[PDB]
Amino acid sequence: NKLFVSKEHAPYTDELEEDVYLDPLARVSKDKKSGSLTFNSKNIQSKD
Amino acid sequence: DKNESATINEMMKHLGRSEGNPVIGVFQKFLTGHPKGAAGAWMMNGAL
Repeated sequence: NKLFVSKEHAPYTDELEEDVYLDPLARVSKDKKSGSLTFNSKNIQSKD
Repeated sequence: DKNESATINEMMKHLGRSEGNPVIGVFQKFLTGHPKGAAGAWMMNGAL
């Protein structure tokens, strides 16, 4: 009984929210620590 | 009014709006009050 699991958190922290909203190339990566998909500051406004 | 002020302010800051050139706010609902659905149609009429 778990096809539905609600998200506790956005993929961005509150600190990075605006930064993610304002970089159209910002994508999400697998957080090594947590295992869930999150936005890393490393990949926001990133030359790569 | 705080959320809106903050999001407009950050739109301008990100697109490098000139320091000392703030947008001038009009708050039409001071006069009309808030008609829910129609709220933005009145604001558009005013903008025009």
